[PDB]
Amino acid sequence: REIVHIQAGQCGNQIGAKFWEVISDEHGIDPTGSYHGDSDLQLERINVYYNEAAGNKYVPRAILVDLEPGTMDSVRSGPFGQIFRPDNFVFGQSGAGNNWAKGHYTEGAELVDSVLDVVRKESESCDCLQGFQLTHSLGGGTGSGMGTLLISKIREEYPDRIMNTFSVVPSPKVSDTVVEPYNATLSVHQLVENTDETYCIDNEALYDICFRTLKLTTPTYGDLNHLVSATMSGVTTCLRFPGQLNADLRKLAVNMVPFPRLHFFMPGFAPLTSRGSQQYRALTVPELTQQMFDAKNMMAACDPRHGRYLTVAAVFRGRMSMKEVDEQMLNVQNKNSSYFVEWIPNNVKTAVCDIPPRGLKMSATFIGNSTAIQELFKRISEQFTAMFRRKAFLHWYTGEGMDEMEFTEAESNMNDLVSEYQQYQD
Amino acid sequence: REIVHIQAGQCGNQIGAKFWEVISDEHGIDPTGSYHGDSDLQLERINVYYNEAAGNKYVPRAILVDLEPGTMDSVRSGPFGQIFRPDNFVFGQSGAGNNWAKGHYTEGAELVDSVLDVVRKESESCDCLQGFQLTHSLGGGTGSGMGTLLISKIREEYPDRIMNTFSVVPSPKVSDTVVEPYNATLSVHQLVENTDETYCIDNEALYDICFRTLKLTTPTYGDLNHLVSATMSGVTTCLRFPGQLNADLRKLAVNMVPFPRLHFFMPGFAPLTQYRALTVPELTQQMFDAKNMMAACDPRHGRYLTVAAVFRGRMSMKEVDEQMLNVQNKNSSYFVEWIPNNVKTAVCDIPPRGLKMSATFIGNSTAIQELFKRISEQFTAMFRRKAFLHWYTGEGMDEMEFTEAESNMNDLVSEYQQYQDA
Amino acid sequence: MEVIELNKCTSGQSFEVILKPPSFDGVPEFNASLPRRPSLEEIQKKLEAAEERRKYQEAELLKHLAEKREHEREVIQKAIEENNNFIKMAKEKLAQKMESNKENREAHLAAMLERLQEKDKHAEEVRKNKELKE
Amino acid sequence: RECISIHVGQAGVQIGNACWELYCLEHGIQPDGQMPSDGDDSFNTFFSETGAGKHVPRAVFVDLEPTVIDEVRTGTYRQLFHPEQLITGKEDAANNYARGHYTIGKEIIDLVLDRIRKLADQCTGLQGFSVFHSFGGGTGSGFTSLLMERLSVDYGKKSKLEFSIYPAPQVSTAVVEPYNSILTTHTTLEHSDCAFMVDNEAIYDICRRNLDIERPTYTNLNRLIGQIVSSITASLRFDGALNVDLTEFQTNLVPYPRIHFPLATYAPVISAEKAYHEQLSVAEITNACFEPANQMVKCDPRHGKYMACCLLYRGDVVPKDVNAAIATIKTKRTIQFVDWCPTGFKVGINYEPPTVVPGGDLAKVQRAVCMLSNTTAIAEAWARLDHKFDLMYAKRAFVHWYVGEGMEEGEFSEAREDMAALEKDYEEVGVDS
Amino acid sequence: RECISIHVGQAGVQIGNACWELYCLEHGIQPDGQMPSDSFNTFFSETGAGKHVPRAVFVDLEPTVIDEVRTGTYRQLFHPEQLITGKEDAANNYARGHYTIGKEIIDLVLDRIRKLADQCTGLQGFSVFHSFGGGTGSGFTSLLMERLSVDYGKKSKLEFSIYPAPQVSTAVVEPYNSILTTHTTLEHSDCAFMVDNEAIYDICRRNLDIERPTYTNLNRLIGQIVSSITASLRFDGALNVDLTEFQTNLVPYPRIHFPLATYAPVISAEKAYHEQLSVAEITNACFEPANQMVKCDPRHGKYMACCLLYRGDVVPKDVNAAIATIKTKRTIQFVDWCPTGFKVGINYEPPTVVPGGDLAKVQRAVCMLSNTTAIAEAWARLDHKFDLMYAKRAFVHWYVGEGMEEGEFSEAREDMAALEKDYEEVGVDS
Ligand SMILES: Nc1nc2c(ncn2[C@@H]2O[C@H](COP(=O)(O)OP(=O)(O)OP(=O)(O)O)[C@@H](O)[C@H]2O)c(=O)[nH]1
Ligand SMILES: Nc1nc2c(ncn2[C@@H]2O[C@H](COP(=O)(O)OP(=O)(O)OP(=O)(O)O)[C@@H](O)[C@H]2O)c(=O)[nH]1
Ligand SMILES: COc1cc([C@@H]2c3cc4c(cc3[C@H](O)[C@H]3COC(=O)C23)OCO4)cc(OC)c1OC
Ligand SMILES: COc1cc([C@@H]2c3cc4c(cc3[C@H](O)[C@H]3COC(=O)[C@H]23)OCO4)cc(OC)c1OC
Ligand SMILES: Nc1nc2c(ncn2[C@@H]2O[C@H](COP(=O)(O)OP(=O)(O)O)[C@@H](O)[C@H]2O)c(=O)[nH]1
Ligand SMILES: Nc1nc2c(ncn2[C@@H]2O[C@H](COP(=O)(O)OP(=O)(O)O)[C@@H](O)[C@H]2O)c(=O)[nH]1
Ligand SMILES: [Mg+2]
Repeated sequence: REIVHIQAGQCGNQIGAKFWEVISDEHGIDPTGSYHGDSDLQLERINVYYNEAAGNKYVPRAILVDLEPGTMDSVRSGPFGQIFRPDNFVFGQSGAGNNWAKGHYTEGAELVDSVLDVVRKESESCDCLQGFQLTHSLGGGTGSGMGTLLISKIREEYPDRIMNTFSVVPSPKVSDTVVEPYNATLSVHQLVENTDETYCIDNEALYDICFRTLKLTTPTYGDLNHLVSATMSGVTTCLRFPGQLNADLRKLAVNMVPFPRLHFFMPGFAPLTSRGSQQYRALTVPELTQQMFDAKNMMAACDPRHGRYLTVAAVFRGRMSMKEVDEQMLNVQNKNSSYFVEWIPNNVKTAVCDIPPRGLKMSATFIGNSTAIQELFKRISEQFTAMFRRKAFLHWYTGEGMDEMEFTEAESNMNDLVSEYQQYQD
Repeated sequence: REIVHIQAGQCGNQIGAKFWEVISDEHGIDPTGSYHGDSDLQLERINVYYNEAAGNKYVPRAILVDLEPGTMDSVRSGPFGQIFRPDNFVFGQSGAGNNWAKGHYTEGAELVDSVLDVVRKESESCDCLQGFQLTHSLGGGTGSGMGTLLISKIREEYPDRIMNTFSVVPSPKVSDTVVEPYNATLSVHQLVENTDETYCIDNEALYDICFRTLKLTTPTYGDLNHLVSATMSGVTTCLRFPGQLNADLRKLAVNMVPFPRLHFFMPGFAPLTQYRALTVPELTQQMFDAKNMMAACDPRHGRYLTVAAVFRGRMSMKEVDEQMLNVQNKNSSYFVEWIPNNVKTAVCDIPPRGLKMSATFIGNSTAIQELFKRISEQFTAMFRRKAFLHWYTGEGMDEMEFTEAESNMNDLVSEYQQYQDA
Repeated sequence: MEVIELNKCTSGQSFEVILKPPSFDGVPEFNASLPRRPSLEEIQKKLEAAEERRKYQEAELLKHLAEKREHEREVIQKAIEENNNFIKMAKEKLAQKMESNKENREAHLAAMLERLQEKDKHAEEVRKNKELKE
Repeated sequence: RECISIHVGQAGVQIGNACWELYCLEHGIQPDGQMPSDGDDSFNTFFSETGAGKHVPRAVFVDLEPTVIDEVRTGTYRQLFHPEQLITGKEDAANNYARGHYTIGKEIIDLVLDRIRKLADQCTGLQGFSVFHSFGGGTGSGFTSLLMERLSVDYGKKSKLEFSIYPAPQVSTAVVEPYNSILTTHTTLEHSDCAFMVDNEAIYDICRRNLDIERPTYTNLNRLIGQIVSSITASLRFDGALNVDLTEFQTNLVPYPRIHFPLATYAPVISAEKAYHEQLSVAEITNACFEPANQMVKCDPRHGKYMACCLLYRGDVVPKDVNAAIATIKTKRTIQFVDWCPTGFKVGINYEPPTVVPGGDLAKVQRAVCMLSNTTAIAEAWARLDHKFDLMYAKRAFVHWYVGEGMEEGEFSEAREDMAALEKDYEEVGVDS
Repeated sequence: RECISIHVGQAGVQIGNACWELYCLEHGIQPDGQMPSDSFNTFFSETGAGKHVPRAVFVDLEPTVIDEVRTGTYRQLFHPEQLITGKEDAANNYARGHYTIGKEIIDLVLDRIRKLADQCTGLQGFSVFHSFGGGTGSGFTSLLMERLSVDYGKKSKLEFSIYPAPQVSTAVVEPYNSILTTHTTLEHSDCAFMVDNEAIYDICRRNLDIERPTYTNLNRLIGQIVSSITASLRFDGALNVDLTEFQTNLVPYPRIHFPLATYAPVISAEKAYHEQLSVAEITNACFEPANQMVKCDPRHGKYMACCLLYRGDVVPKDVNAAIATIKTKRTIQFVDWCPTGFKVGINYEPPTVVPGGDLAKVQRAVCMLSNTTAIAEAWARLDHKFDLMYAKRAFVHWYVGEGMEEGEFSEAREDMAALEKDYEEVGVDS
């Protein structure tokens, strides 16, 4: 098939931008220009991620959405700014948000159509559609509330085609607001119901990796982001690249999720961090795997251990041998055989690809549907359950025009999800 | 009288071709041509086997039948190819068969009439008809199933006239298919009920003679057939040849069979496969041998009902009549006393193949049962847990139809076995 | 000894040496029978009732055979009947399983589409609840 | 007066063919034409003098295939009959009485029965028919009986004489032979006035001791029967007492209704090569007359009694000898004359010397004899036959081939059961009180 | 007479592509043109006045695979018409093929194939190659097969199925997919050739000695088997061959029985000069648990029909002496009621292997097709997988989602239950 991409909400935006510019120079694209890497591969599938307009140029099938100017003009002036087509930007003008309510109801619906329509003109343009990947922030409004609407309006116009997100679930540590739970728990309700798959990048791991295991004292929003970026490269790999599989996202659903309740994957990466070393290269492949299936190395605040694995997909990248890899992978599912659902016979498949990411001559990455993920939900609920208790900051949405019962009804959707994951440790 | 001949089913065909060309050059016929043997005899009775068309030429009264081209065009291109009349070939196109069912029901009736009719135009052509001799394979479809139908349609249009066959009953050694029993036992039922006489050439003796007593290590279908061919020459001899008797096939029924149940003759040949010195004692001895019969069977384990034997060459009924007798004494035991003269013997002055001295043997012996009991034994054990059967169930047959043919056979056995009495 | 001369002719002569006479007063009666079969042209009609048996056997075993004959015609027929008769079944239970498919997904669809439609007569009927607090 | 030969049946035919041959040789008949040689008839006994050259027999040949009959229409003698006296049935030999007497016979019986009247239509007062046929064997086992049935219906008085050929294990044809004789001879016996059995195993056997051939050819046998047959008849083709006219044939030979089959014995059979040793004692020819080995039906009348006796001589022979030779026959004899039948010895010298066929086997005989005796012992042969039959029928042997052509099994039990009567009839005459 | 190859399904396609390759090499076909150097007509139709072209159909529901056929040589060897590409949505569930996405293309395919048997004076049947598990060849295959039977009642059909092997396999859902297809499918196939990768792969270890097995690698090996399998009816068809006798000769019972396959001397180049393999050994090694085709062993199960297809310089006098000696050093195991099958098919024609290749010049090779109870063992290992997933609706709702009744599942697996008993049931009688 072939996919298009929605990138909404200040975070979701930087995430996608720092994404776009990492993958773009994997395939050898200049700020506008075309190819500049006399290595051949790259382009077979450049397909899936780039509609290509006049002359050379390559232009990503990407749509930019926000409810305040600023954060787009940070991509426009900056990185690979000159890449995205101009009528593909959808600036909101408007009040920011930073309350779901704003972006899902008031200033939300305000835009919807303007965006909903440019999305149509790009997906109707594309040859046979796959689905959409949207990148957004699960806490705080524009893209927690907008994006969750967006989907609940995509799905509906596109019920055949499938639904993907990278959601950044917020922390108490380098988060901004003490409304976050409200926003996450409101989106997270929406999420569960209309994505066929979602990746959770929890900022908590994202911080924890940055300082607790990467020397870095004051974690930038950048020296932090480059993480998620690099993860996202290595998660999409297969649908971007060679001959082996190619992965219809569909294929990556009905292979990753046993259960309708879209079960969100924690990702995990291989070797990591900023610039100032650990390009040792000597990341032997035992050494790669070991570091990949690690608690202190997952993309969500979660240590598999306290949760068995449902199904798992891991892809390697570089110049090595499935000779060692297929061998190595197996000594994991034994020296770990216990936590790994036996009732799903082959729950772990493994791919190789000859073209490295970033620096790295050897680099893998990991997609993981594990009951372990519940840990993370139970936590947002924990802050929420304790806040909405004596109805704390709430009167802040009551006002943008929501119902009291709507929180509980989203709360005990969550509080179910938990109690289903926990149920599948059977 | 005068006879016509049906040669149906890839085996039945080679058998009849290798026949036709052996007998034809006994009478001195060229691929088309006429006579080329300044010896006189030959032609009196050339009659009985050859209707003769324009100019010289001689053409056999023969009809060729198959449900797939191939095997005729193996005669057409080949031996005495140019002999047979073209609108006498009846190619099937069609699926092969290799299930009786195919050749007796589906692709079978498909052709019937086309053949049945050419047979009519040849028998209505002939002066006073004798009957028909059909050569066919009792195991595997086209001619186990076709031929069996054919007769069960001949008989019916020709109830006066009489019914002959050379049936090749198949083995487990140099047979082809694990269905054989089924086909045989199906035909064998049919056989019993509408032939007035049948000869059994069991491939098992045919093999056993070829290797067990004839040096030959990998038995061809050819270096194998020439056996049956030769036998068939020497079995028809009398109705083809001189003055002595001449044998109305009729005459050869009501002399060979005491019992309606058509009792099939095992044949036996003389020398096989050129010392000449085949003294005649030496001939008889080798002829009335276990290791020399045309059906897997060793008379011993069966008495003889009635037996007919013809000698061929320049020798003397002076020694032969004398020799035959010293058999029916050094063997007197096994030889029904309740049929006074059960053994007659003929001489004829013109040798077959190579051979200056050569005889052959026609044998109605309760011994033959041995062979039927065997097909039954493979069958009885197969149709048991209804093995490959669902293969005919499909072409549209009945379960009970097998049992009803099985316990026809298994009767036949138990009648032959019954006539070891006095 | 005496002879007894019986005729004399152009080309022969006969007699009798009767040698000793018999031991006689006449005697026997050995199938010299008092009812003994003078026979009769009427028994051509004995030649017939034998040939009405042949005409029989022929006509009732050409009957025990057009009998066989016309079962055949019905086996090859119950096979055009076997086949024809299973096309018409697994040919039709094919498309029957295919209305059960376009129909069932017609549901799990426009009933998935159903949820995401009063999620919407709620966005807009509690934005006309924007007119509430303010 | 006159006399029609009927030869139904392949054997009959050839036999006919080969005694008609001898008829000619004897009367002076070049195949085609006249006796043209340098009272009013005498040879007319058998023949009618047609055209104004031709001599032609009073003959009929019937067989149900051509084959045999044709050969008559091929080789000289082919001129000697009318094509009309030569009925060929082109259809289906047979090999069972059932065939002839019923199935295939029905067909031709009319055309035959016809011609033969057509033949006795010339004839100022016919006498009867001598009818020659094979005992066993399809159409002359079978058809012979059918012929004979009708014959008796059409010629009530006029008497009938069968020359039967009783079949011999070695020089025979088919398994079913017994069934066939026994079958015919049952039906046949009530319609024939006297009947000449001829057993091959006796002729063949003679052609061994006498003609010294390891060989016996069909033809061989025939000329020999041919000869006897000459001597048998010919009393009535030459006219000279000792029986001429058929009625003298029962009168002098059968004392009882039951067809009795006289025993035959030709005199000096002797090969050429040896033909110049001759002069055979008018006594020896007689002595060798009473010779088990020199018989005609394999048996012996040392075992049985005699109930009528009959010498037919032929050659330079004045009775004064015969008589002296009878005398000496009786005292060196187990003579055995039964009880109640003074002593038959009708003697028929016949002057006319007995020409034999010129290629031949036998030669110039200046005196020969014939001896027709009815003796109980002729039964022995009936027994040998029955027993064969008996033992086949005991298992329906081939039965169903006749039942098939359309007979009742009951013809069988009821036929063999007639031999049962005859075999008792025979032994019954034996040595009385 | 004639014979249409149908390759549905990505596996089937590549397999096809790589035994059609072997076909050519064997018959003398330069990709484009003629053998310029009937009988071979068994499969092909001699079109134009130059080019030889197969009786072939390829179907898959994405391009990708099929395109590679229209790229590299052999790209000249088909019509673009025999090459159906469905551009749309691969799948990975039977529910996909057999119902959702299949519905779309079934017509256009069902078409072309008749169009193809429209040339053909009396077709014989189709051999259909497809993957056991895996979207469109699990799914569509079954759909194809339904329809086929409706349109060619008599004409018999032969599946070549690839039974999927935990290590060199694709998706979790594979069990569901085979068990699904093989239920529907089994009513409509007249005999079916299972091929299990874990046996091929496993052969390419002991025999080809590659730590590697490449997809292509496996293919050329199956390709070979398939050559020997067929080719009774391509080469020796100088006249009278006709299925119904590969048939008649192998399955004793309605239930589609999947014969067991076993190629003879597989042996690498580098090692190609050691040759002269005992006409006895190729036979002895034929009866070799390790040298099989479907991972299992007939030491455990009984035999109910047996069949040797030789290929090379071979007079029977040997084969026979080599059977004899196979009899006495054997747990031979011939079941009860089927006197000893041993249809022997020597084929004179030596077995050309691919020139780059892996295997080399073989002067004599064998094949051995046997229907044995033991072939069940593999049906068990499959079922059990399924059994244990379904025990928790595992992925069910993805099929239910595209529009199936759950009851197709219980009612499918419950057919295997039947077959699995059927199988064991034949075993050692009274
Ligand atoms: N003595 C003698 N017997 C013969 C002759 N020809 C045949 N026979 C015998 O007659 C018996 C059978 O009679 P056939 O004349 O052969 O048969 P048929 O029924 O009269 O005529 P067909 O229909 O030709 O069979 C056999 O026992 C033969 O031995 C012959 O020329 N001389
Ligand atoms: N032996 C063999 N197996 C293959 C090959 N290609 C795929 N497979 C197997 O086939 C099974 C799945 O079938 P696929 O052909 O891959 O999928 P499909 O439904 O037919 O086609 P897609 O729509 O492309 O998914 C897996 O177990 C694979 O191991 C091949 O070339 N050789
Ligand atoms: C695009 O993303 C990917 C998707 C897949 C999934 C996947 C996922 C599985 C799985 C199998 C498979 C299957 O082999 C693939 C075929 O197509 C895919 O998308 C697959 O077993 C357990 O989980 C496999 C991937 O490689 C590990 C992958 O790499 C990023
Ligand atoms: C055409 O085939 C033949 C047929 C006959 C049979 C045959 C068969 C007999 C038998 C006799 C006779 C009889 O003399 C024959 C007259 O016509 C025949 O067909 C006969 O006693 C026991 O079995 C006899 C034959 O010669 C032995 C013969 O030769 C092949
Ligand atoms: N890791 C990642 N998370 C971010 C980033 N910016 C904000 N967030 C997180 O997302 C939450 C708010 O998302 P944001 O994009 O600022 O809100 P919005 O743009 O108005 O939708 C905060 O709790 C942050 O922890 C970003 O730079 N990267
Ligand atoms: N001896 C003889 N038997 C043959 C020949 N060909 C086949 N058979 C036997 O007959 C059986 C099959 O007959 P076949 O002619 O092949 O079948 P059909 O032609 O379709 O009727 C096999 O078991 C063979 O053993 C032949 O050449 N000669
Ligand atoms: Mg697929």
